[PDB]
Amino acid sequence: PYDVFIAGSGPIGATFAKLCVDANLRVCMVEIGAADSFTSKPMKQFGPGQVPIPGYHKKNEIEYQKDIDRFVNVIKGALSTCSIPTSNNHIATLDPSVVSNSLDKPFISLGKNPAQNPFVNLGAEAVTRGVGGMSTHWTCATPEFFAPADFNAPHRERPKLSTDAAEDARIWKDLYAQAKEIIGTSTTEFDHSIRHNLVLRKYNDIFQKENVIREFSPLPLACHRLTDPDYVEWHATDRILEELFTDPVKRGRFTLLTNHRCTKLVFKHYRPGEENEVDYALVEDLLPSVKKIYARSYVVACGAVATAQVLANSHIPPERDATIPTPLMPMLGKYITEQPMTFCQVVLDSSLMEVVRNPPWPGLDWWKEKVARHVEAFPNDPIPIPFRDPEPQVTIKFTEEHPWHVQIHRDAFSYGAVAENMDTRVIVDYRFFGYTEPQEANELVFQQHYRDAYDMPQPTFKFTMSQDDRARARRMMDDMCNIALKIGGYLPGSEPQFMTPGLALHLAGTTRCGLDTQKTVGNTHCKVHNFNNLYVGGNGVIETGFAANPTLTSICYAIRASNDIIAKFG
Amino acid sequence: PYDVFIAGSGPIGATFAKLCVDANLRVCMVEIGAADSFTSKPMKGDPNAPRSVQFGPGQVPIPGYHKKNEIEYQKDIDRFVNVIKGALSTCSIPTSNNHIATLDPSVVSNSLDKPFISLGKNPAQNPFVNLGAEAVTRGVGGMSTHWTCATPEFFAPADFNAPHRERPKLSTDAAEDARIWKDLYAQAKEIIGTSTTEFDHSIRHNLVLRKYNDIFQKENVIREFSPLPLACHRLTDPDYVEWHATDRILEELFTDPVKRGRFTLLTNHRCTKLVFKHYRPGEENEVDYALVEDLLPSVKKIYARSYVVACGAVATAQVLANSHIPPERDATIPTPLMPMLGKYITEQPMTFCQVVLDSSLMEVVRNPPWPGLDWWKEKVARHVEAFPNDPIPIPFRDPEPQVTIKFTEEHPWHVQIHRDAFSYGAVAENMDTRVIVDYRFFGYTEPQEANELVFQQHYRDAYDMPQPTFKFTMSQDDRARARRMMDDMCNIALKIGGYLPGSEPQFMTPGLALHLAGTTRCGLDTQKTVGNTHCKVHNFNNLYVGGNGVIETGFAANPTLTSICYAIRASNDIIAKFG
Amino acid sequence: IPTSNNHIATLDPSVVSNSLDKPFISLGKNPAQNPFVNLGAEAVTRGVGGMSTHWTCAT
Amino acid sequence: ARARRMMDDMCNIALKIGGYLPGSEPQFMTPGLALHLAGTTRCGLDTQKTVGNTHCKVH
Ligand SMILES: *Cc1cc2c(cc1C)Nc1c([nH]c(=O)[nH]c1=O)N2C[C@H](O)[C@H](O)[C@H](O)COP(=O)(O)OP(=O)(O)OC[C@H]1O[C@@H](n2cnc3c(N)ncnc32)[C@H](O)[C@@H]1O
Ligand SMILES: *Cc1cc2c(cc1C)Nc1c([nH]c(=O)[nH]c1=O)N2C[C@H](O)[C@H](O)[C@H](O)COP(=O)(O)OP(=O)(O)OC[C@H]1O[C@@H](n2cnc3c(N)ncnc32)[C@H](O)[C@@H]1O
Ligand SMILES: *Cc1cc2c(cc1C)Nc1c([nH]c(=O)[nH]c1=O)N2C[C@H](O)[C@H](O)[C@H](O)COP(=O)(O)OP(=O)(O)OC[C@H]1O[C@@H](n2cnc3c(N)ncnc32)[C@H](O)[C@@H]1O
Ligand SMILES: OC[C@H]1O[C@@H](O)[C@H](O)[C@@H](F)[C@@H]1O
Ligand SMILES: OC[C@H]1O[C@@H](O)[C@H](O)[C@@H](F)[C@@H]1O
Ligand SMILES: OC[C@H]1O[C@@H](O)[C@H](O)[C@@H](F)[C@@H]1O
Ligand SMILES: [Mn+2]
Ligand SMILES: [Mn+2]
Ligand SMILES: [Mn+2]
Ligand SMILES: [Mn+2]
Repeated sequence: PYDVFIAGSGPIGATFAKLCVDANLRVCMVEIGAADSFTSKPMKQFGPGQVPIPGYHKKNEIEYQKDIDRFVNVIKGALSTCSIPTSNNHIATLDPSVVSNSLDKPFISLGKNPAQNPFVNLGAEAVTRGVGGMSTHWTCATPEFFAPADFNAPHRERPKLSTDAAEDARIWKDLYAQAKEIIGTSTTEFDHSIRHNLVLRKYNDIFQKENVIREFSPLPLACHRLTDPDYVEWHATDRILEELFTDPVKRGRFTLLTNHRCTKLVFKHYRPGEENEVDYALVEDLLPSVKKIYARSYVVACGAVATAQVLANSHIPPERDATIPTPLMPMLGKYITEQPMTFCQVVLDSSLMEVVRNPPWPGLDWWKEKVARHVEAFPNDPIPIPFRDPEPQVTIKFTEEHPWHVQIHRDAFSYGAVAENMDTRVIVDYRFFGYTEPQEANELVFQQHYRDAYDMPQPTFKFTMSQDDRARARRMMDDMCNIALKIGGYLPGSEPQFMTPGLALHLAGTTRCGLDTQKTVGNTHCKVHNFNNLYVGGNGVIETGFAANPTLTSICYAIRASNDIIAKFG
Repeated sequence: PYDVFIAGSGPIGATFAKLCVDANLRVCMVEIGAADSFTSKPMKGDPNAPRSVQFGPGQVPIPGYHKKNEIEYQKDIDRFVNVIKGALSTCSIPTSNNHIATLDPSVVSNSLDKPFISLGKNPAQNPFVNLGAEAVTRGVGGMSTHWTCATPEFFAPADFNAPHRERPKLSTDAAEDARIWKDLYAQAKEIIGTSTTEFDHSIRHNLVLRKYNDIFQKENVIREFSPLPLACHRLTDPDYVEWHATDRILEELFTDPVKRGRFTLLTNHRCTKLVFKHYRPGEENEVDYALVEDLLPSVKKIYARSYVVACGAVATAQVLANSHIPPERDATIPTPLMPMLGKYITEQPMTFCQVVLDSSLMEVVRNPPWPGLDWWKEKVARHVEAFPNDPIPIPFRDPEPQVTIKFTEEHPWHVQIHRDAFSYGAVAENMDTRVIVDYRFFGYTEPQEANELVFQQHYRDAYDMPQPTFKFTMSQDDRARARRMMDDMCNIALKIGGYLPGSEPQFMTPGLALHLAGTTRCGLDTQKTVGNTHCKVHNFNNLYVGGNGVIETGFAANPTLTSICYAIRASNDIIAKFG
Repeated sequence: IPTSNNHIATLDPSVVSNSLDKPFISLGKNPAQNPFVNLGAEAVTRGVGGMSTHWTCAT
Repeated sequence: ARARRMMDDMCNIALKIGGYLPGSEPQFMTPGLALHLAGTTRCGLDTQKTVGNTHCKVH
């Protein structure tokens, strides 16, 4: 038997694999999707003594470094919508002899969820299936979560790991330091971008003179600029898995089964509230069947929706709208949280081009030389910013006084048609993410009689944000308009707007882990209550309402859980 | 050093690689793009192989795999349109200076006399003579990693001196030409893995094929409907298909250690230009070396006994144009060493529509009239039992139709009646996908000298190669055929269904077929060709071309299979001369 | 209303078309108007009452 | 400069009582849409810079 079985090969599952292998444990990881993105590294380019490493970021391919607007297509092709409501719309202009729906015989459409109420849905919530999970397309933003000065403040982003405030703080500090190294967070990789510096420095100058000061800083990113500074390597699961492929000793302790579905775990017994154990994982090989995989410990790291889906499916030992009850894990799927998001784009003020030509800040000879050079080579370009200058990567850290997360940047995930007519150097994006309070009645439940395309129980969302959440969302939209208009004016088609619920993909709380046993699925080590050898990972473990991007904080938890596993099962 | 240098790793370059390595020659292939789509196969002779798991020890990754083979896309095929749009880089986009009236008046703006300057728009391009949807894919396997896999033969008329033919002449003797093509086509179908039977137990395919033959067998002009030949095979789990791509061609160059030893594939390596022994027109000449650039974080000379440019129809001409510069702002690169380079280009006008199947055909699905269709009745019975309330009795996941009408000179176009991963508008949110059927009719254009691809001296693409510009105007005869084709499509479509809102009969943008041909055209008439019928470039003993750019005729059918035939023919010349 | 000469890529190839050098002549467009210095939505109403037969009546 | 201030004021004021209706988010309209074109026959005290006097008699 393996020492550790892991379902899922995203960055969290990879963290478990890496840490467990480094501690001399034998690990078997199942991934339901395909290894579809690779780099290569030499053994301790895809020819001789080099080894192929999957879970590489798709954006690292030179074609997307050159024509970055093409990458929206990658992301749209990677995302599979979780819950799509049925509908029965009349199509008036059909040819009258063709197949048609009617009031009494609607179409029955493969893939839709008849149980979903569209008014309580997270309609843009989605999943990516493949080695690396969502990390093969993500934006790589890795902020820390906010912790208030007072450990008993009414709200915090950063969960509590201890009732002892000073220990909690020291533990998080080092965890965040470790998770930064695992994923390779940096704040300096745009420090020689004109656009980045223009936006950062102008905003700080403006907000120093405003009646309420706001601090702008570089968005921390999991990436590194390459020796040819036109290119950036964005980090993904390949960085975490690397030595499991390139070190022959580690490679010998790691098995990765791709196109394998973890269908469910089978338990010693099905009695709620008594000590229990996983007996085996039931796994199906999806290519052209069923395997029991035995290990001493089991980790479900399938992302926020699918981790709960696996655990719900496991309640079934081996009215049409009935859901699977989950009394062995009563808090499964409860208290779920997602982030409201507002968006707009602006075109920079024409007066800022004078700033580009004559910047007032010291230490900027590098910028002066890039502008002078471009100006001399393209005297008729109305924009003096060099052609390939990187986009801005600016944030304002969450505070309780302005309790949302701000990104002022350019993202590969566009939301409508490129502006054919505007030059891309002068466009800036704003995404502002809010938080939702965890509430028991906000839920992810799984259908007994409808299944997804991979024959797993269909997820259904029952999400309604609170009055306080709505009041903050109004303030956030007001903040975005005010901030955006300081440096530019709205680009047509990207005026200030809310996006579809779920579109942030930051769903959390579906397998919530914390100190309060009766309201969580697992403890602070992510061990599921009453199971001696079952652990969860991913954003689903995060029990607080937060606004910042969660993956770094999720990796902290993966570290913790791996060390518990090592402690117990090494 | 190397016996053969190959620029390009699409299915044509791969064909040269496979055949040459099979003949014990040492091959170096450069590919400007990345290996980005893989499968894994056991490595022959590796102690791990018998028990191995995909992408484990001792399997080897094989690039150029079809992206549509991921189960994600076999289950959600409408998502694949995004893969296709992600893979296509448009060749020539005209500049424009449109006024945006609703900009905030404080922001950066274009003006009449100070337009924005965009990298990679082409100021030299006249939009009215463009192939504005012509595009390329840079990656291992080229476009074969997303293609639709249709592999028909080209039409050869009964009379060898008929005015028009799809299939080019390889000999002046009619009988030798026919024998040559018969052997090449057999070999090309085995290389790519063509089959006509992979949809034979789809209700939708069978419905569409049988109905149309029943209708047109009765009409006073008979039209014959047949399965579209497809480079694919259905898997032992019939819910999946393995679509074929360059991985099938290269497989043994990665799984066989003896072959792997003779093959080197350098990815993110641009062939910038070939450098010639000399630069005098009309004189015997040869390639000295290939100038290659590693584009990853440099400039290297690669020597071989023979050189193959298989970079697709546009890029092959681009590499050869740029090789004219040894080591008025709208001036193009003259190409006097290869005077027919980029002349006589052809492309396929295309009409498109979709229909919804007639309600009356659902009764045919429940009670097919044709004898011996027990398999169909069984599938339908299973579905109606599981989903008695479903108005559509076709089973979920029944495969799409895959039907064609072979080109004939009486109706001189290529028909596909199918469902294609390349959707052109928004998916139909309200209509069930089981009852939708697509129609793509492709015409041909006559080769004319004045139709050309040229390359800009002062403008470059994103990979620092000379910018392509098209000067393309179809002929009067090409236009009259296009109208007849549109008319035929409307007539044929409406026999089994009605147009789906949003996909009513329409022409598509010039270039969308991506069947550009004739840019390095090869044939018997030396004076009007870039290469001979072995695709050896005139006046160079050691330079060959491949791809759809070699095809010298006006054709309507999908060209890949015929391009493979030329690759075999050319490889054999290489092997006989240099191996 | 400024003149324009935009290419329509998807016309049926047998139909009447503009070209680079032979644009349509569209009566009532203004060849002298620079679009970037226009008041493009400026308009008149001809009829008894002029604009007062549709205006919002804010005074 | 005044138009940017005005856009900001509009966003601030609108959000005090409601939220933007999809499709009618804050935007500038095409110049001339107000139909409040003026000064084409300007009347005033300064004879050298007007068309008419303060009684609108043409000079
Ligand atoms: C798509 C996306 C995602 C993110 C960004 C932008 C875009 C468009 N931006 C972003 C994000 N997060 C950040 O913190 N900062 C950024 O700037 N994105 C989200 C981020 O990508 C996720 O938070 C992260 O991957 C979460 O990692 P994880 O917990 O490992 O989960 P994944 O979803 O990545 O991978 C899970 C994995 O398990 C597989 N699976 C699912 N079900 C099964 C079963 N039954 N058996 C076996 N395997 C299963 C999935 O296929 C998947 O690979
Ligand atoms: C995209 C597309 C393509 C086709 C269909 C559908 C779609 C959406 N469907 C289809 C086609 N063909 C048919 O016969 N039947 C169908 O059902 N499609 C076209 C087909 O895909 C092409 O005909 C075929 O690949 C051509 O093969 P090729 O001649 O080998 O050319 P490629 O373009 O595939 O690959 C060339 C290759 O060379 C590289 N390159 C370009 N420039 C350079 C330089 N300078 N140095 C090195 N390498 C270079 C490319 O990047 C590319 O990989
Ligand atoms: C169309 C409209 C206009 C107004 C608002 C809403 C809408 C959509 N709302 C509005 C406006 N004005 C306000 O102060 N507040 C409101 O809430 N609108 C504009 C207002 O409607 C005009 O300012 C007003 O009519 C102007 O009055 P006018 O100076 O009398 O000019 P008109 O354009 O109304 O009438 C001129 C008139 O003369 C005719 N004409 C033009 N050329 C000739 C020649 N050569 N020969 C003879 N007659 C001529 C016209 O045809 C017209 O009827
Ligand atoms: O929609 C794109 C956004 O998606 C979110 O998942 C990311 O965390 C942001 F960084 C990103 O801007
Ligand atoms: O545009 C998609 C079409 O493009 C062409 O490249 C293919 O040959 C067709 F089979 C396909 O239907
Ligand atoms: O566009 C309608 C607007 O146009 C103007 O002509 C009027 O003065 C405004 F009151 C009215 O709301
Ligand atoms: Mn929400
Ligand atoms: Mn710890
Ligand atoms: Mn611990
Ligand atoms: Mn054409």
